[PDB]
Amino acid sequence: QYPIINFTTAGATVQSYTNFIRAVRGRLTTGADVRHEIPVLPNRVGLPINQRFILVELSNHAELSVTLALDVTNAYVVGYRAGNSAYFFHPDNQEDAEAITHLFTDVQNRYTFAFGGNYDRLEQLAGNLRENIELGNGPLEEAISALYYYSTGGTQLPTLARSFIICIQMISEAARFQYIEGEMRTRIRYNRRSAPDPSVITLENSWGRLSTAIQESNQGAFASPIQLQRRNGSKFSVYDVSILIPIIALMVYRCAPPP
Repeated sequence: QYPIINFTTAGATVQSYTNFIRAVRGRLTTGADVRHEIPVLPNRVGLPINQRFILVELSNHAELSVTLALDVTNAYVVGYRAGNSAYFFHPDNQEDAEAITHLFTDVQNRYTFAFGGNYDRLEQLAGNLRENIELGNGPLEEAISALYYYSTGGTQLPTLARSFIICIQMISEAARFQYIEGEMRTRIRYNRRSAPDPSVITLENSWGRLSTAIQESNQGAFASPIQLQRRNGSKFSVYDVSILIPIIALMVYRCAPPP
């Protein structure tokens, strides 16, 4: 039985959301590997299956619940349970395929989607880009109802897909980036929904390369700058880990730390 973190969108506040994201980060990171002050997720090679996943149970105002499964090695949502069913994104390799058989083993109906959980795929299934999909407490409340009603046949795949896109950003991307967590906190604080601005999208698209650049840096200095975007869409270059310390909360393992 993997660790479970609970969050309800009903009556959510900045504080309850922050506590939630902080608990998710705390279960993702064994805290073993920090580099330039940024924790790195556990290396997949050698991590025991019994420690591979965490469970995120989400409940809403309609009193419905779904439970997402996150891979601790990269904070990826690999599937979810609703009622007496579990559903998984198509696995990226036999290793991962094997790992997931350990999830939601007590459910009656397990389906593995033929599609993976990548954004491009979800955006196609949803018929919309991330920049056109609103994020916030309302959208997350509705996403939970949509995931739940899929198990009963009342949710179409476009809606299911748009609902994954909302969950993945408000949970996994916010766990990865304090900056995205901050954008979601602001939405909650003013009870507003709005699509993510370019700064959020470009960070999301740059997690792996930021992770590598930091882990391969020379004393924190990048050999090659990485271009990110401001909230207004203009570009700016990152040359050093220092300005990312307040931005990125977790990195994926890309290389062993040097002696």
